Amino acid sequence: QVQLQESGGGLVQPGGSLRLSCAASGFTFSNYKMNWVRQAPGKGLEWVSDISQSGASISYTGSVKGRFTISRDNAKNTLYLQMNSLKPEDTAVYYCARCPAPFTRDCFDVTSTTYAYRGQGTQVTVSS
Amino acid sequence: NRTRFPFFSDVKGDHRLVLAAVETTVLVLIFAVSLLGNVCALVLVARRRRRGATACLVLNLFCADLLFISAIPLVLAVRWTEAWLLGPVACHLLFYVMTLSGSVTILTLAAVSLERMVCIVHLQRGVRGPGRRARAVLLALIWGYSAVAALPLCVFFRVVPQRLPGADQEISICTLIWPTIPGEISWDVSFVTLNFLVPGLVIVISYSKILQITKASRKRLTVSLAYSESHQIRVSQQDFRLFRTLFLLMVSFFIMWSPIIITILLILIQNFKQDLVIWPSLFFWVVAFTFANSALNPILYN
Amino acid sequence: SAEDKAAVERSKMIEKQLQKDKQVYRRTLRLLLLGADNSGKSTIVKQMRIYVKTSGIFETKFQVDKVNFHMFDVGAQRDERRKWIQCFNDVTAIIFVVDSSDYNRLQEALNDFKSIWNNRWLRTISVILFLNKQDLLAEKVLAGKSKIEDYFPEFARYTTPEDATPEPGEDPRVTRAKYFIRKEFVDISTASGDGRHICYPHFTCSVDTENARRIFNDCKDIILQMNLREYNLV
Amino acid sequence: TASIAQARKLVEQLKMEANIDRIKVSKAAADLMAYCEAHAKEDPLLTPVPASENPFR
Amino acid sequence: ELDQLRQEAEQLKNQIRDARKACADATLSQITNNIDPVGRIQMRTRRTLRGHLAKIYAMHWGTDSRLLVSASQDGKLIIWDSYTTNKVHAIPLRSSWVMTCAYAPSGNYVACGGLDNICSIYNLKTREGNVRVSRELAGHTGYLSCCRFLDDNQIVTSSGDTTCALWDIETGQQTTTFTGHTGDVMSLSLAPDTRLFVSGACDASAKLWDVREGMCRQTFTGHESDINAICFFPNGNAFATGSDDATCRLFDLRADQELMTYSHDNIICGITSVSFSKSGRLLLAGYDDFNCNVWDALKADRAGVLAGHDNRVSCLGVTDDGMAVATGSWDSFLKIWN
Ligand SMILES: CC/C=C\C/C=C\C/C=C/C/C=C/C/C=C\C/C=C\CCC(=O)O
Repeated sequence: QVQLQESGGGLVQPGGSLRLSCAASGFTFSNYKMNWVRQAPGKGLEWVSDISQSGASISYTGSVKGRFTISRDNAKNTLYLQMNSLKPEDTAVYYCARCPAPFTRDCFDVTSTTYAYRGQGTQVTVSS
Repeated sequence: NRTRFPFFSDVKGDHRLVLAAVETTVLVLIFAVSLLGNVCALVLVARRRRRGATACLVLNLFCADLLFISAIPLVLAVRWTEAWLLGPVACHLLFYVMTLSGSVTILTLAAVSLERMVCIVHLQRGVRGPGRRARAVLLALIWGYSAVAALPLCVFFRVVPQRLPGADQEISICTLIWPTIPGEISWDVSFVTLNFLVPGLVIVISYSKILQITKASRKRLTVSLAYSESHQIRVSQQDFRLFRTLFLLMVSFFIMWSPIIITILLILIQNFKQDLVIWPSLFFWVVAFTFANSALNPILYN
Repeated sequence: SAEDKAAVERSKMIEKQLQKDKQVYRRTLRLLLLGADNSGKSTIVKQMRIYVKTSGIFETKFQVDKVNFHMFDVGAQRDERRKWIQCFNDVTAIIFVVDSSDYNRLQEALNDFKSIWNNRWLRTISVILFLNKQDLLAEKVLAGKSKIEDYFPEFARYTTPEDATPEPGEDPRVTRAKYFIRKEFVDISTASGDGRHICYPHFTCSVDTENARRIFNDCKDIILQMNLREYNLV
Repeated sequence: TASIAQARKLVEQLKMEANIDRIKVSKAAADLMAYCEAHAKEDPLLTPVPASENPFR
Repeated sequence: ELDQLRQEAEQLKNQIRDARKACADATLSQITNNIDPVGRIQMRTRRTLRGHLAKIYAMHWGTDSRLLVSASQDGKLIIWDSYTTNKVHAIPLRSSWVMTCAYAPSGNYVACGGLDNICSIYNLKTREGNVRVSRELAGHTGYLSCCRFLDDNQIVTSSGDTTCALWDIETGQQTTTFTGHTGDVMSLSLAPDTRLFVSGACDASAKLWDVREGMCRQTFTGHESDINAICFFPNGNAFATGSDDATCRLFDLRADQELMTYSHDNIICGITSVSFSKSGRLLLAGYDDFNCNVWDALKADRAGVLAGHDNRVSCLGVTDDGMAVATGSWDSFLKIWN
């Protein structure tokens, strides 16, 4: 049973900081490439960042570079995101996503049509 | 009355067995490597189920190589004995087989090259390549012309008694006796020109044209598609392997089939003006060198 | 006997017909068209075309200088595309259409291009890239209300190359933006690796006439490279 | 209420699938071994046939 | 409320898990550890069938064990005699993206489908002797993945729109629709008595369906990626699944849980097709590394290899008398092993 459980989230004032974490179960964690996606009020699913099989390659989107950081922990099967200098445009719901097949280097996973290997999400609010 | 040139026939004394051993080692190595390479090449190219015309043209090349390479043991036996004891059947068949195989090899290389260039041109133009009928016609023309123009070397070789310099014993020699000299000169010039120069010219033209097209299509990207300066240096990175191979395939032709041709012309001068001096050892070494094509080709074209 | 010979005769007739159809199959060029909602692949179809509900796929046919092209466009499917794409691994080329004037969905297109370039069953297939709607991009850049470096900060320090060959009379700002946007795709086309397939980028508008000729030339180059790798010259 | 509809459907499906009869693994293993042993000599890929009984050879 | 429903679902899943845990008093491997191995199993090609121009996506044997049907992405469907390698029929299609085949148990009809979302039915025995389209079944909204006849008048289909359907041919409209999956449905298999069937559906789950009344009875999990193939054990009380994570598994319908796993450390590629043997002692699977493996179904050991293809193996089948095995791949050739 492929299960992905997110934790973190909450409300902060602008300029604050947060740490999100995801715990995985039901597969061999170290064989897969991992992603972070998010959805905003009135928007669709957008891609935030991704990390590779071991952590040697990392990638971000143009609007978060210098503020967000991603990391793995393969002994505990956990994925982490550190969020600094939060702006009001970051209020959303965040999901953790897994690639379809192992040992590959392509992805097909922002689909609204109920992608199967994804968690329920967590709420991040940046307002004052 | 002039002494006639002894093809393959020379007499040595004290050092006979050592030179025999060296020549035998060279010829055995040539025979072994040629047989192995050509049989592996036939096994590989026969296996394919999705094929082209080049497949069977290359098959023709390999079969010509194998027919060529089968004349080693007779010449080896003649070199051991120093005397033409094999008989008239050999003295009419050996040189005919050799010349037939050589001419077929050269013409097949030319036809393969022209096919490659024209097929590039037509597959650009959105049509089909060669059909079976034209291919059968081409193979029939190759083997018919080869078997016709190589004719005099079958009925103009004779076994005659000849004088060995420095001895009073006469030995049988397999040699060439022309009925008249002008016909000899005409055949020699024709067979030199229509089996060496025309295929060489065709090969050079074809491979040069392919190089020109490839370079133009490479520059088109950086002129109109407008990549960059540092992007095309990341996409090519391999073009050298092309610009080398074509070049190689158009120079080895002139290094392997040129030394024999020169030899032939010298003989005519010997048969015209006695002032030239040549040796049968030269002839045997030139032939043992031209026997390297049947081991070189299975590598370049595969 | 009296039956087996009839069976042999029937099989011979079938073989005759198959040998007739092989010639037509091996002489036409097949193309796959991909795009998105805001792109204009429909107007590309509607321009080069004249030259059952719940249907899964549409086809169009055209012919340039006596060569025949079949172009396929997917119709009624779902979002997930990782299963029915595998059956397009034998086509001559993939025509990928992008809307170049929106700045908000260019990263999504870049991710699509990355996924198509690096797939296992699509590694030998070349892409022809159409960056559509030039006039909207030129107007938006001349407006001066939306900044590209709100989405791509590297545009802050980019400067147009000293060896470039621009169009006759274009405002340099438009040239700088165009060159940057094309660079974004050719990077993922050179950093990918390998080196067997190639990408051919063009800039096209909403009213144009020359796209069939461009497809013709690019397919010629693809075929020549294939013929250069089929005759063991590499 | 589409999400609530999906949740209600899932809950009803779980309640329906929660009440069935289950036997232990040993019985299933025994049945599999017995079936495989009873038909062992009728398998032409495990006990190849003579050339006179083979139509593809 | 949403939260209460989620909590209740979690509690129900916990109860199901514990109930299944109470039943695992042993394992298949501790019991069958005194059976002699089958030994080395060796096979060779008796026939090679040529004539398709492109990839091959499907095949299916007739019930007499002599004739078979195959489909290619050229746009053709060929019916072969396999004792002599003669061609009996060659039918051209209206759409060339075909992905499935089936052969009626009476011998009178064939069916096909693909990316046009339509299921086409061809009559082979007409008064003139011509094959012409008898029916076109329409109503799905995604490509057709598989289809299997029940009799001359009923058929069952699975599509990439997450449903399955039961069709009545003469009238032309569905009679029952089976819903519950979340992703595409990839493979489909019928029971010997044709009262039940199983489906494997690209979300790492398999389901058991009741044809007449129309509900999902049981749901099986245990894989970690998509499921590509499925079939029934000859007994009728078990089935085998092959995934994209390089593993095959064996499931039982009366214990209601996983029973066996077949994988190896050198194998890191997916599985395309799966089938059983007449007695059920061998399991055959085709891979993306171009060859097939033959496994011992009661001890999980590799006992043979079939290796003659030069591209991805895409289909696999065994006759109803147990004499031959057919394989087809993306290189356009079909081979018959014995
Ligand atoms: C077409 C290429 C030319 C020759 C064939 C190439 C290699 C085969 C060589 C075989 C060895 C002997 C060949 C011919 C033998 C004798 C010819 C020598 C002289 C006759 C002509 C003359 O005396 O002017």
